[PDB]
Amino acid sequence: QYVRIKNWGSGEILHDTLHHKATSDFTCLGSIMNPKSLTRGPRDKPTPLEELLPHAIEFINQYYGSFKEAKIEEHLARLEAVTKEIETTGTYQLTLDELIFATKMAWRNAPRCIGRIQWSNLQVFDARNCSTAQEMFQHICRHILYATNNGNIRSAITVFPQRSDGKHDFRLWNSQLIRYAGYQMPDGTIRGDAATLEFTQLCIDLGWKPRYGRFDVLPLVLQADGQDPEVFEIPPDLVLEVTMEHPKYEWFQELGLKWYALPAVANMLLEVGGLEFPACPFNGWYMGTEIGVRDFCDTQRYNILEEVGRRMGLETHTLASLWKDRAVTEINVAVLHSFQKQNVTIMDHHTASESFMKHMQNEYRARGGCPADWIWLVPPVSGSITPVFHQEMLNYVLSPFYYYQIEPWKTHIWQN
Amino acid sequence: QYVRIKNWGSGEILHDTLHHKATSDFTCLGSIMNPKSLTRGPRDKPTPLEELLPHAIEFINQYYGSFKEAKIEEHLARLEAVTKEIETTGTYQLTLDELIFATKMAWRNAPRCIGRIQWSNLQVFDARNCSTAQEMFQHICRHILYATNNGNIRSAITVFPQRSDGKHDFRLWNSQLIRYAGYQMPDGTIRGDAATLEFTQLCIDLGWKPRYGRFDVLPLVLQADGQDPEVFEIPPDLVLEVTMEHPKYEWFQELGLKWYALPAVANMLLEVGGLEFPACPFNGWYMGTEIGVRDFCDTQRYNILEEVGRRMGLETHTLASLWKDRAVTEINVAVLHSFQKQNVTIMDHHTASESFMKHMQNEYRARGGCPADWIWLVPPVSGSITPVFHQEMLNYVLSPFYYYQIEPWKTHIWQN
Ligand code: HEM
Ligand code: HEM
Ligand SMILES: CCOC(=O)N1CCC(Nc2cc(C)ccn2)CC1
Ligand SMILES: CCOC(=O)N1CCC(Nc2cc(C)ccn2)CC1
Ligand SMILES: C[C@H](O)[C@H](O)[C@H]1CNc2nc(N)[nH]c(=O)c2N1
Ligand SMILES: C[C@H](O)[C@H](O)[C@H]1CNc2nc(N)[nH]c(=O)c2N1
Ligand SMILES: [Zn+2]
Repeated sequence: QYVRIKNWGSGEILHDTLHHKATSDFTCLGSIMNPKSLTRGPRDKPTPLEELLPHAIEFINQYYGSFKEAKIEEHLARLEAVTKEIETTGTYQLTLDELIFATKMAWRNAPRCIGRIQWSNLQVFDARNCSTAQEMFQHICRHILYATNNGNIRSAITVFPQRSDGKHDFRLWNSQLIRYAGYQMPDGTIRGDAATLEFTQLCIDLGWKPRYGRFDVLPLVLQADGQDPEVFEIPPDLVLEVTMEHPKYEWFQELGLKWYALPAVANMLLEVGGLEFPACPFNGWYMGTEIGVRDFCDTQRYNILEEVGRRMGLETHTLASLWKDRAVTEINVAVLHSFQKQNVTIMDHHTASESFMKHMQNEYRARGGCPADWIWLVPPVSGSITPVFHQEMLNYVLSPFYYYQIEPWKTHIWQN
Repeated sequence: QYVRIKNWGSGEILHDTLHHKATSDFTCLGSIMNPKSLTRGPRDKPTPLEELLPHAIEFINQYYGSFKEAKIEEHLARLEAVTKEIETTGTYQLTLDELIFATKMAWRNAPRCIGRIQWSNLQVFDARNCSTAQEMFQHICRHILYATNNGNIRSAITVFPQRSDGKHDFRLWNSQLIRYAGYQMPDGTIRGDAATLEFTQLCIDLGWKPRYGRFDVLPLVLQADGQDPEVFEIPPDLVLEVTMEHPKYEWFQELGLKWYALPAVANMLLEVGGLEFPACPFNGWYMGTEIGVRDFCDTQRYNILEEVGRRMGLETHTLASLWKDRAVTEINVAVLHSFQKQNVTIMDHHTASESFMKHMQNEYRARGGCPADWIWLVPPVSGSITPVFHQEMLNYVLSPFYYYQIEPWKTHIWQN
């Protein structure tokens, strides 16, 4: 009937019934980063009608089933219209309102997202009429400008044309809209973001000119209508960055660190009512730890931990001194302080965690559940200090949903 | 053939084949604290021979199969001897060496234990001849004394009589050998460990005299041969405690905090070759965060976070200031500093994490796998700063294994 869920801090009990609406096979492989169950791969043929129609009906029912006061007539009319469109065209087009509803629901259904309390606040850019890479670039620039909003970050998503036969997919090869390059220097050292070494080389191979800087914004690698990807530099005027300063340590700015203000996932696929949108970049605003802990402290990223430790005069040669804990916290403080001082939206991980708890509470009350991946929801630092750490959660895949995809360079058939 | 596992920090890839030897049904319910798959409940009848014999053979094969130079003759002889013992008695007795091997393997197979690099270093106390509660108490006192070793903590396990028909189970009702009481005071405030309020009341109901202190060591509630549980106060001379001091903040000792040196799990069940040992308390040494973060900072425990924040002069009314991160770290420092100064064994979470990574590496090389529960292995603070956070892991149940049990007070049939 339902799965019992407990919060080991408050003792509160919740009953999950929403998981019954979960889809296909899932994964215990809970700590796997990219499992097949969260990935929706490529196709070389259209979606079978016997599969598409049932999913379409289900979605249309969910949509009309979300209104406070039902519109029975339109409901049946839409069901009929969709069926006919599927029989006569082999697929169907969502109405703008249906699409907007789908993007918000997919967000609402993202298990790894801690900011879902904001799920109903999302700007949707309809680019389903897009046809060329140049046009893709223009839509993306518009999105970046709208979302950045001079520091007052706004959540948005741009929806490109849905997959047809799988041979004309629109795809952004970048993992994020804004990301820094990584270079293997002559002296053997790595400059910039070490995690983007390969993609940076790809951009260079495609004609992009390397600048060999520590923070060079990568170009957009856009694939339109299944054609070979084209490279487009992002106009620097559209990239807002925050220079890192510490409220007490004057020497922190000496590190010469900075980061972009816009966190945007560029390579996921939106699944809705049987349809698949391979290109749908979206953004929210940053949670401090993403930059302060992952970008700056991951060893395979900018890895500034030891340097900050020395500057603080800590015993960086004695793990037990907990110098790493002291350093990472001052870095997190620098990040929050800098974004705040420069009037750029950002939320600390404690506030975000409490924010998600309220949302989870609202969700179980509203629809009896909230798909959640504990492993991704607990912040990278101060785990049990946040309420989410003590909350049991159920992870499942609903629909609409945002899926991972197989890296395009691994499946793309080049024209030349 | 094998499951691919990746470390997102080093990029290293591992192949898991050991999971094939996993047992019954498991649980995505990865973040559930006490799932049925990790629990081995009570019985009212002996283990069916058709089930017991196969498990017994399997274990005996594993045992003789662990020697560098095989002893084929003894192997077959033991297999024969066990079968005959099962046919003639309905069960069988493990040899001392088999038991020792079983306890270490169960530890080796504990997915939620970060200290498994020490798996082969374990003292085993054979109390399978035990018959009364008083004798249980004596064995437990011997264990506590041996393990504490004046501060130089030694890992040990005491094995009581195996389950026969399920009506004569030996059980320690306590969750841990050493734990502090919790009291609901007249003015409505809670004194001591809030998480033990119920168990404390149980002890009081059984005759134990409450002292109403902040750190009153709870008595042992021992069930022998299926009889009603008897209460035994632990001789104070056997309980080593560490008074909490901070290396810089003189005011920290003013908090009047202390904690016990011995971390001992008292209520789990050891499963081996078809046999079940409902009473087998074991101990290792503490990892700093258990006390510094969970005991002292969990809101439903001693909850000292805010008080420490004020004393540090932090902005405890502004979450974004990250005052909680600063406070918890100084508390962790106090814990490590105090244990060290008082010459009591303890390991910080960074060293422990690296320790486990080395172990995991050894395990995949030695037997192609290492059952691991990421959710329990990543420390409660500084998650991604530790290497374990970036390591994909596979969680499965092997045999021998340490299982949870249904709380005894929920299934016990009182004589009076
Ligand atoms: C409003 C502010 C928002 C905040 C603060 C927030 C925060 C986060 C954080 C911290 C992560 C973890 C990223 C990582 O560790 O790589 C995440 C993941 C995710 N977010 Fe949100 N989010 C917000 C808005 C959005 C929006 C607008 C959408 C979609 C419409 C969304 C969709 C997702 C998805 C699908 C993931 C998983 C990404 C992956 O698996 O790599 N988020 N979010
Ligand atoms: C040598 C030092 C050891 C260290 C530092 C270590 C550390 C830990 C830690 C930190 C936990 C988490 C406890 C919690 O969060 O409640 C744990 C759990 C566990 N440990 Fe170890 N351990 C050690 C020795 C042992 C020994 C000797 C055994 C058994 C023979 C063992 C069996 C387990 C088991 C079964 C669990 C899971 C307990 C549960 O699920 O509640 N450990 N250990
Ligand atoms: C390692 C580079 O990481 C990133 O560029 N990002 C980190 C991962 C991802 N974060 C996000 C995404 C969203 C949509 C909202 C808040 N935070 C996008 C930005
Ligand atoms: C909340 C009370 O917690 C405890 O008494 N403990 C915390 C949980 C458990 N920790 C352990 C157990 C072992 C065997 C080794 C190291 N650490 C036993 C001690
Ligand atoms: C192996 C493990 O799945 C990996 O390190 C995880 C842990 N939790 C995470 N949580 C978030 N939010 N983002 C991440 O990239 C990761 N990576
Ligand atoms: C809900 C969740 O399972 C619970 O809070 C967990 C998280 N990780 C843990 N990890 C350890 N080591 N010990 C714990 O008690 C817990 N509790
Ligand atoms: Zn699972």
